[PDB]
Amino acid sequence: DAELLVTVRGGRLRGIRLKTPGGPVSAFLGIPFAEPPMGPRRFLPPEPKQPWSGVVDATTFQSVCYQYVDTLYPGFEGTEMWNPNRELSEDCLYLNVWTPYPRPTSPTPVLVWIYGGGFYSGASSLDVYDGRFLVQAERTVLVSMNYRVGAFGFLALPGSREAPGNVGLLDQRLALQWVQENVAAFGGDPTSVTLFGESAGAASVGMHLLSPPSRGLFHRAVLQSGAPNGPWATVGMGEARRRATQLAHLVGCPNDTELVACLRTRPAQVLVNHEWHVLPQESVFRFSFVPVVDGDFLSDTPEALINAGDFHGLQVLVGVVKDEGSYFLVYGAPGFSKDNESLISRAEFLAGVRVGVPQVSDLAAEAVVLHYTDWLHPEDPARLREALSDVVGDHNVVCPVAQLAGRLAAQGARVYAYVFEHRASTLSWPLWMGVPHGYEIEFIFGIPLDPSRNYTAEEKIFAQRLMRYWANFARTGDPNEPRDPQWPPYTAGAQQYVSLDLRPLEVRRGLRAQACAFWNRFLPKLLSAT
Amino acid sequence: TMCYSHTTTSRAILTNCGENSCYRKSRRHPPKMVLGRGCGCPPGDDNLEVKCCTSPDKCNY
Ligand SMILES: *[C@@H]1O[C@H](CO[C@@H]2O[C@@H](C)[C@@H](O)[C@@H](O)[C@@H]2O)[C@@H](O[C@@H]2O[C@H](CO)[C@@H](O[C@@H]3O[C@H](CO)[C@@H](O)[C@H](O)[C@@H]3O)[C@H](O)[C@H]2NC(C)=O)[C@H](O)[C@H]1NC(C)=O
Ligand SMILES: *[C@@H]1O[C@H](CO)[C@@H](O)[C@H](O)[C@H]1NC(C)=O
Repeated sequence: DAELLVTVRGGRLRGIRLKTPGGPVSAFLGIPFAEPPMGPRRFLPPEPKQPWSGVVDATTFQSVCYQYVDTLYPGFEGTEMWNPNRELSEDCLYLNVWTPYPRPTSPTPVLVWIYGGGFYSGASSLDVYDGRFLVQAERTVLVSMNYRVGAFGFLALPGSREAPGNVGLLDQRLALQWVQENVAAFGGDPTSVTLFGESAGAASVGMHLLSPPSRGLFHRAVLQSGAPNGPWATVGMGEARRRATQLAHLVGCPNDTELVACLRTRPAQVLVNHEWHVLPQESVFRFSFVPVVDGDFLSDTPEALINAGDFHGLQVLVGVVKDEGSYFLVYGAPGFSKDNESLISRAEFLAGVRVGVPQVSDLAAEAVVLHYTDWLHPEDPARLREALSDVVGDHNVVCPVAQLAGRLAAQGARVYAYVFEHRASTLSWPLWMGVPHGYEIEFIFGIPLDPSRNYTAEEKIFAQRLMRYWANFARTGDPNEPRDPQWPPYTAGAQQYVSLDLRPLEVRRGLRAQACAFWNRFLPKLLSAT
Repeated sequence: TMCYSHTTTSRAILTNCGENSCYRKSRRHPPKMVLGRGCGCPPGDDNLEVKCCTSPDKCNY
């Protein structure tokens, strides 16, 4: 087709058409948007791709950004589905465009995907991130980029030009700029761009809301299971300098210029080998190189910006899965494994609290134990398992998200909030984990419509129902299917949200309201005094 | 013996360690990320925990 041929500012591309149950879609995979950040460019902000002669093969996905590969459970789908599915390279700055067939005539609203993976991992080519069903079912344009992770993306020596930090967020921003100047070529409207992301991806989205040079690049935000003000999401200049300096000692590196010049000579693998060493304490849901608060990309801490900010003109969609915490516990909490039901003792519970809430006084830990113990059933193993799941999930996800949603809604933004309560029938993680971190994604992209996968019929319907909610938000800033159950905005007072499962929309109140008061109001007062 | 094999940046494959032992390198303290699996029995450290074994197959999991 002449529809698989498109010209962008830098040259010509050759796409591929993709089959789906509802009809074909045109795909353009692995378009370069930056000069490859190797050699003397490692650690630097990205430079725009220079114009090319000829036709770029955009039929297949490009290299995954150099990263650690999670090998907790060899051969297990639950962990491997998140692993790199293409060879690793430092030359990894490529993006992907999905557009309807035939190409729309009126400019259609654009959806941009930013993946998560704790800023240490992730890739735009993972199966669970397939643009094809969403573009076919709702006729929007879908874009997704690769951005640098781990040390390559987030190692900072704050104040230096050789390693300023945050360069993976700058990768995201360069791709957004590319969208402004090229998305018309595919039928997309640059005046209607909605950012969406999960986990670190959602944290990323939130940081674009708080960094003015990004505000001209999009109009709406969806944050799934993540928030910039999460305790894992940012790090200070002090810590970031300590962590990068530790790493340089491990790989043998003697002046900030000399230090990075030395670092740039080390093979990528030698750097990944040492990434996990630099983590300060014992913890789950903590990662070595994350965005730094340096005064540049963020002019202050995410919390101070959220509190001060003006958000009139904004529509934001926020949400969380039913069991945010459970996935992470098997990474070190005593008694937890995916290979049994992890019916822990109370002694394990108390030890696990110290792990899922790093860096706090002994007093603060007793406060957590206080709030999360059922004193009618202080020793019941199943309940102690669910409770530590909640501790980790609340601290890291539900309560940062809830606080963000309340501050935005009170300061201009129009906010809609959900809890995703459906456990996928194909889920490979055990049942005690429930609906874990990142398991709403496969439905948002409508992966159940894929024939070669074993989803039920009600789930196919559910997925299409969800794709409609997300597409309605991108077009209008309102997920509501006009007209006739309705999804109300979230406000700080009434705190209304909706459950997303096979049953119809149900409206509830308070996103874990009692817990969030402990984490957001009381705990800070305690630590500020002890 | 048939044991798993991989680095920090490669997927886990099966290999024939034979009469040697196996190992599972991991971060000692949480998060206990696996950093390696292979043949032999190498020293660990403060941050690196090594677990050795001899049998049966796939024992370094
Ligand atoms: C549910 O699973 C957890 C994790 O165990 C893991 O899964 C099992 C199926 C086995 O394959 C285990 O090898 C695997 O680690 C069990 O918790 C673990 O229990 C064992 C003892 O039963 C602990 O080992 C001890 O460690 C202490 C020191 O901490 C030593 O003094 C002892 O000599 C002994 O080696 C192990 O630490 C622990 N794993 C951790 C750290 O989480 C749990 O027992 C199991 N529940 C069941 C059987 O229903
Ligand atoms: C679907 O289920 C069948 C059961 O026999 C299995 O053979 C096949 O591999 C499954 N496909 C998946 C997991 O997508």
